[PDB]
Amino acid sequence: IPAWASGNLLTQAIRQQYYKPIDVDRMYGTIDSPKLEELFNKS
Amino acid sequence: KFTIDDFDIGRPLGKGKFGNVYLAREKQNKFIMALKVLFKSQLEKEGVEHQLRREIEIQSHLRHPNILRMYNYFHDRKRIYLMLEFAPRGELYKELQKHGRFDEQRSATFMEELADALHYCHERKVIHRDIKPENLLMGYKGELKIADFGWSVHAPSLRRRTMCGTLDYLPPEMIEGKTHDEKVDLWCAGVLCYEFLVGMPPFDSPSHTETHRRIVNVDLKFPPFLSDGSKDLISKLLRYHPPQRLPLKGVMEHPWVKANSRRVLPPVYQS
Ligand SMILES: Cc1cc(Nc2cc(N3CCN(C)CC3)nc(Sc3ccc(NC(=O)C4CC4)cc3)n2)[nH]n1
Repeated sequence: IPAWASGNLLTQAIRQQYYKPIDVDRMYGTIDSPKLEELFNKS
Repeated sequence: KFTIDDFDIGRPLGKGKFGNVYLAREKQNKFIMALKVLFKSQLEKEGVEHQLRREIEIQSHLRHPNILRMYNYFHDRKRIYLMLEFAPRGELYKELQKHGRFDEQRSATFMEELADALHYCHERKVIHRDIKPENLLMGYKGELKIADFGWSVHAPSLRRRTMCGTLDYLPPEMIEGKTHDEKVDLWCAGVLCYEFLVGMPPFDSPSHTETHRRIVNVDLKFPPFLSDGSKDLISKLLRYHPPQRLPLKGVMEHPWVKANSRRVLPPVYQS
């Protein structure tokens, strides 16, 4: 397990994320997604 | 579009029937999330492709503080990846098992959060149909997150016929082979409140036919330690007739909920 994913390094990052939430709608929700039809087809 | 190389994989969070969930960090924003990984061949062999497509369609279009967020999804040659909100406090069912039962404050808070999330769904004609502790996760401050939408349906006009959910949580109308509607979630909320406060579901029995019998008779037997307020709410949700069940707004407004809930809304972005 990498350092960031355990103990208080994780706790710290998680706390920061709760109190300083990023714009997930813009950061992730705007980025293209595969068509649900294509999910079992070529990648 | 995203790729698996865009993420630092931290550790497995849980095993699944179709693939594992991992704690992951998106590299460019150093943002911590969960990655559910599904195998394309296994899904095809089991014939659950349209089933998974339906779950993704529903969950990916829901945005509520008490519904586990699906940020996006991607695929490669062998795998489908779901980018999910990380719920730092984990499985609600593990916490219930650990404590045996929740106190009134804990339970009332969960009920307000559940009712708010379910109201959001019903506003959009989504019926959940499998509310139980095992399908709920907990956020950084212990906030309920509806996590699993496996029995969920978008039902804009037609009443439903599918028997689904979990034995102890089944509403009378499902057992009796009637059509059902969104009011099934009201019933399950009442069973959930009971299980929170007591630590066992209300119609617990050694056999499936005895459980069925208790449900359709609404054979509710309240333990003596329950407050009048909690019994009032449970009683108002566990009504045989769906139209008589306390509406979700009614749950949020119930005096026992108002008096006991310590619900906190998470911080929002943040212009
Ligand atoms: C998906 C997800 C899960 C989480 N959070 C967690 C957190 C967790 N923890 C391990 C135990 N400590 C005490 C708390 C953190 N253990 C699991 S184990 C687990 C695995 C999968 C699911 N849920 C699903 O797969 C949902 C999408 C259908 C829930 C819990 N999941 N955030 N997001």
